[PDB]
Amino acid sequence: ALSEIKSAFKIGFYLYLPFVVVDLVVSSVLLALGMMMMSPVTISTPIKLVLFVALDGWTLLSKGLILQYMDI
Amino acid sequence: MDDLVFAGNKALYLVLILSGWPTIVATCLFLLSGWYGEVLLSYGRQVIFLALA
Amino acid sequence: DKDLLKGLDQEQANEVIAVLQMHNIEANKIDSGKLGYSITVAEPDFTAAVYWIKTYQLPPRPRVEIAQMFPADSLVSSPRAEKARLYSAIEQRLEQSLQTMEGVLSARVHISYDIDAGENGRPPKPVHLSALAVYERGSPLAHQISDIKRFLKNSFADVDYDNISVVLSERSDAQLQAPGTPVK
Amino acid sequence: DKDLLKGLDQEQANEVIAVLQMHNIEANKIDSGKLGYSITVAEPDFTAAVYWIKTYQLPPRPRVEIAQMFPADSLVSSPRAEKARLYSAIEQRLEQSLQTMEGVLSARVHISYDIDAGENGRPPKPVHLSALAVYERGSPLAHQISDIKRFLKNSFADVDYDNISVVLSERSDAQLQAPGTPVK
Amino acid sequence: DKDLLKGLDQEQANEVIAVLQMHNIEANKIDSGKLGYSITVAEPDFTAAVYWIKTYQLPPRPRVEIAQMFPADSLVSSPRAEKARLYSAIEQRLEQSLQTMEGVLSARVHISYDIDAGENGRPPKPVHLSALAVYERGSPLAHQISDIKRFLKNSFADVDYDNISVVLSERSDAQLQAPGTPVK
Amino acid sequence: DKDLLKGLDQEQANEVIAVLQMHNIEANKIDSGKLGYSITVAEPDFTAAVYWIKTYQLPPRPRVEIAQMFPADSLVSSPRAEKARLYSAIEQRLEQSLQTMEGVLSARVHISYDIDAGENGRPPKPVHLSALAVYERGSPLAHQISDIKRFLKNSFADVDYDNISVVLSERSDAQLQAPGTPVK
Amino acid sequence: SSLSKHVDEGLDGYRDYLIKYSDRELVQFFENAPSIFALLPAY
Repeated sequence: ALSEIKSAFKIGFYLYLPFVVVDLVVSSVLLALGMMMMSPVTISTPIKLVLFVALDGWTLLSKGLILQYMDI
Repeated sequence: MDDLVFAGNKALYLVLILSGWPTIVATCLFLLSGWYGEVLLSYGRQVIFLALA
Repeated sequence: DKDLLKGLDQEQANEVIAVLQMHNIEANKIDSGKLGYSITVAEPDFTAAVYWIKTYQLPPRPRVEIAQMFPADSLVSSPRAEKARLYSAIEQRLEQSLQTMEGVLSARVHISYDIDAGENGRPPKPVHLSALAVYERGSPLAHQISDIKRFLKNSFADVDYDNISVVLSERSDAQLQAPGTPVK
Repeated sequence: DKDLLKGLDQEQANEVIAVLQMHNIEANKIDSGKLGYSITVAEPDFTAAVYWIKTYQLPPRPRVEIAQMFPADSLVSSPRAEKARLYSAIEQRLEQSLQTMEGVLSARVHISYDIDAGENGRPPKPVHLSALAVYERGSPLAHQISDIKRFLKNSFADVDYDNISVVLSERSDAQLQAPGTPVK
Repeated sequence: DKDLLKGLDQEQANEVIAVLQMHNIEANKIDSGKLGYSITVAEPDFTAAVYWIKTYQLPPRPRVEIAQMFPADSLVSSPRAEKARLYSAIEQRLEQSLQTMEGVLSARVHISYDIDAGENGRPPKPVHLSALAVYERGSPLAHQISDIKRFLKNSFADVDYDNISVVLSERSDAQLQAPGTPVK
Repeated sequence: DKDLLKGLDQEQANEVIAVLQMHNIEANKIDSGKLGYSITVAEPDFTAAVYWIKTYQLPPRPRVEIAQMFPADSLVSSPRAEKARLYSAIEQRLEQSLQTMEGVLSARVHISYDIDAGENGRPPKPVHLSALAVYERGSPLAHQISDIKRFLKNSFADVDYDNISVVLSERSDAQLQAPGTPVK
Repeated sequence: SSLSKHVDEGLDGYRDYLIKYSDRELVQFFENAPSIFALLPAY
């Protein structure tokens, strides 16, 4: 269970990394315009979940975690 | 931890390239709309191959 | 000097002249600088020259490859579109290696395309190759189908000898003499 | 000297003249610089040449391809618009390789399209081919079914010998003599 | 002096001259500065030189590699593009290492590529190789097929002795005498 | 007075001359400034020299290393690219260390590349090596294969004597006399 | 499994429902490694 929580926090950090870049590419263009008071969370959240459905990661994670144990 | 280092520095490399390219350009949005979704979708396509395998 | 085709290029006009000279009419390639080339025939040979243009479908289209439909500058590159360029550079390289044999003048190689084998739950199918070739006159072209069938076999993952199909042939009779001017 | 067509293309005017010259009427191709060519015919031949324009549906439309309905410059490409641009270039490369055989002048291949098997869980089905060819006359065109069928059978993953349909024919009689001027 | 080709490269002109001099027609190579090279022949050798241009498919295309489709200056490279760029430099290095043997004048080496490597959960398959070679004449080219197989076997992880196919041959007869100008 | 190649490099032009002088024809290494070298041959020795250019595939291409596809000048690099950049420097260091033996004039070493088996739970396979060499004549080259395998065995992790293959050969005959100018 | 052979026909109305709205690239995937336990993680 100790090596399983370590591997789950490593895979869970891997997923975390792309979105972080997705956030600052919204706040960069919003600071490039004159919308410094507008919060970026209403524009970053639409392009956070089209990156997840075009990549359709609900099937990619579910097939990969089965393929780490089982075999076909 | 080398795949933790490579994936942890490709993110900072893409922030410098993508968020910093219309800084030097603006110092036109339809030509920059199709470029960002190609790189973010390919970096997410690579990080699962480094994650689940 | 009635013109029938103009604005062609270097590789198309050298095909139209090589076709018309086979049927006893002579042509004239005239350069025009930036406007390409032009081809003129004589007035007695004009009626037949339009007939062999319509029959042989001249001028030829440029040859197509699968890698041109998926260009590298398309910065969004699917895994569906990366194996189509990997197949299309293998079938462009196997036919460049078939022409360096003993007697081969031209060749063409086709590979079966499977692209969706990575996203479904099914295993991928076998690979099917097919090849055409043209040999020199005087060659034993019956025993030379086992060298192409042996060279093509273990260049992929696992193909059989009944999954390769080689249809080869000899070249035509050579054209050497001049067509001759229409005397009037 | 009554014109009947103008503004035509280079390959369109060669298809109008080769149709009119087959039926004993002669036409004049006149270039106009930027506004294309133009075809004029004589006054006793104007009634016949209008009838063959109506009958043969001239001038010819440009030939259509399936890869033109899905242009590659679009920002969003479906799996359907990528599978159709793949098959629409395999279909052109196969008919470009059929013309380099020993005796073929023109050819046309048709690949069966499969679209709605990828988005849902339905499995794909067997792919069907179809062909047309024009052979040089004096050739035994009954024995050449098996060479085209053998070449097409190994260019895809799973085809049968009764899933390939080849319909071919010999070419027409040659038109070599001039039409002739209408005297009065 | 009729003009056959113009605008060629440097090594595109040495192939056309070496082909035309094999068939008793003499060509002249003329440099034109920035616009490339040009090749002119005599007048009675024209209708015989366009036939060998159409037959031998001259001018030569540049030889294609698998590493040209996947450029290194992309922003992100897939694990498929890194293994295709690996295997293309391995078969480019094994081809240059085969030319330094005792007797080999030229060679070509093909490796089987893995395309669906990581997208399945399946382990990769065995590796197949193939090779072609051209030897100096006077050599026993049946015993020299057992040295290239020994050299190519343990240059990879695990290939068998029946997954390698070597097809090699001796070179053609030497052309050392001048063609000759056509007296008229 | 007639030119074969121009715009060459230094090592290219120093190898076309060494090939032409083997076959009783002589050339000239004419410098041109910053435009690179150029090679001219005499008029009776022009027809044979184009034949040996086409046969030996001259000018020589630059030698390819595996470290050139994964450059070190990039900012972020994959572990697959760092492994393929490491094995391509051990592959060159063992080649430069083989030239310091007693008698070796040139040598080449190939290493079995394994990059995709390091990530999964399957262990990496045993590594294979293969080498070529050219010895000075008068040497007993049957006994000198046992120390090349002894030097190459325990310079890696775990190889056997069956995974190393050495194919070596003596150097050719010396070329010391001048070719001779074509007298007329 | 005798009177447990009554319920496998009772769940047929739920089983024709769990095929129409699930993909058959995930239906067989949790089988070859239609069952009632092999379609709920895919639906």
